[PDB]
Amino acid sequence: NDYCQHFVDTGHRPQNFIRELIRLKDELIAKSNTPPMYLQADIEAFDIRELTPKFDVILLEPPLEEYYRKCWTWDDIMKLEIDEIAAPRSFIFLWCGSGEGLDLGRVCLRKWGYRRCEDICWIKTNKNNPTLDPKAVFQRTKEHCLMGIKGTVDIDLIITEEPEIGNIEKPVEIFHIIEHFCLGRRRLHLFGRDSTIRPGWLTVGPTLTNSNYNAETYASYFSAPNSYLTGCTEEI
Amino acid sequence: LFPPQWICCDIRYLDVSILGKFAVVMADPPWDIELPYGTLTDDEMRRLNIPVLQDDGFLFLWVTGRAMELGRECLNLWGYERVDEIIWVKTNQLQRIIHWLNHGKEHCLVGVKGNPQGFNQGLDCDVIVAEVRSTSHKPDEIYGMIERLSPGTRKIELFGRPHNVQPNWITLGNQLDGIHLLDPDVVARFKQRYPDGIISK
Ligand SMILES: CNc1cc(N2CCC[C@@](O)(CNC(=O)c3ccc(CN4CCC(C)(C)CC4)cc3O)C2)ncn1
Repeated sequence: NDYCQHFVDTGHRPQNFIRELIRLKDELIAKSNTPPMYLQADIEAFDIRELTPKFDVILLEPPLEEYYRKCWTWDDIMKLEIDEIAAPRSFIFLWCGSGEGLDLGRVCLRKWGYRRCEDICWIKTNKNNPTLDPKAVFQRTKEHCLMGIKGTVDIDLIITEEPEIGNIEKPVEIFHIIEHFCLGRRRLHLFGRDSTIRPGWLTVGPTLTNSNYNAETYASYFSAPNSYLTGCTEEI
Repeated sequence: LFPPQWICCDIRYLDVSILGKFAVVMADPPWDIELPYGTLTDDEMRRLNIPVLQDDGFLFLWVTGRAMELGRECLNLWGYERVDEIIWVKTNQLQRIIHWLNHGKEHCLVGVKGNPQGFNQGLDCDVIVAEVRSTSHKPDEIYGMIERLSPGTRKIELFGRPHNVQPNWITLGNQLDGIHLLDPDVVARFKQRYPDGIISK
């Protein structure tokens, strides 16, 4: 059976036809998680260096114009000083969209000192409703989240139904993949929202309605004996 | 000439200027990324005379690992802008998905050169769901997507194998069985350039 031909015939995307416990690890993560912390900040005007300490993981979700049938261009994104807040050994997860971001996002990762080790594709089904950028050759039915590393169970796919138009949320499954890597407990989500705040994460974005961020309180979560925990180990 | 054609050759050394111009180029290169096949160095890949193969059309370039980046470099060096990226989600016969993460997909960059006119852009989507028939093989769905994109035009595949030969395609690779050319324009230029039939240096 040829699902590409089938999509041409019917409008059903090929991904519509895709069909141990690992839960105590999820409980360890839940126990090790710091309280959720969050800060309203206009990131274009805000000095990211005020965000301390340096982070083990950064999730970067700039609002791209393609997400909308204040937008951030790749010009803006590239000029963020992410390397100033990333720990010497640390990771980045950059939502790149489906167009020029797959290239410019790679320029960014290298600009900030990372190399890409994974390309995580969010594949969007249209089971419930069987655009076209001018340069597009094909209908774009996925988004890419690039994983970068600096210094020294899951699959690289996330499958969900395409969200309603104007809904720009990314699948919460991305957090599960990140937290299952056990990369450390200083986790920053840039351009998060009230709706994405999550235990174990510091969320910073322009549309947050409330803040509770305190740099000294936040650093106190990782003071000794807890400086090097992976986030998948028992409390000390 | 619509029926399949192929040239057994070392693609590093073939004079590809004899083959004419193509609406679509596809390559599945043996990138140098502990492999059961011979590879091409990054420089050999960069030096491939891709630019003579098209004036206006599309390039499909399979990439994995660090060739996701090297493939982008080559694509740009050869004069293409990357405008799409197909992924093939690998399944079994029951339609279930087969370093830091397990890998459920393969990537194919789509580049454009010039200003192609009369192509059927947007008929297919950029996700392929298909069974891994044989290991190391690419999914046959890609040929159908390319045919609907550009029906009836001449196409060329680099680093293909005998199972890849297709109507409207000329296939190049060093495990093909001899030389099989039917297009009279190509036959004429091949005899001129290779009067003794040997492709060296
Ligand atoms: C030295 N100069 C040469 C060398 C040369 N080749 C070297 C020997 C082999 C061959 O003969 C045929 N190609 C392959 O077997 C071949 C196998 C596997 C792959 C990797 N893919 C990755 C993506 C995918 C999984 C969708 C599909 C697999 C690519 C290949 O290309 C081409 N051909 C002409 N000149």
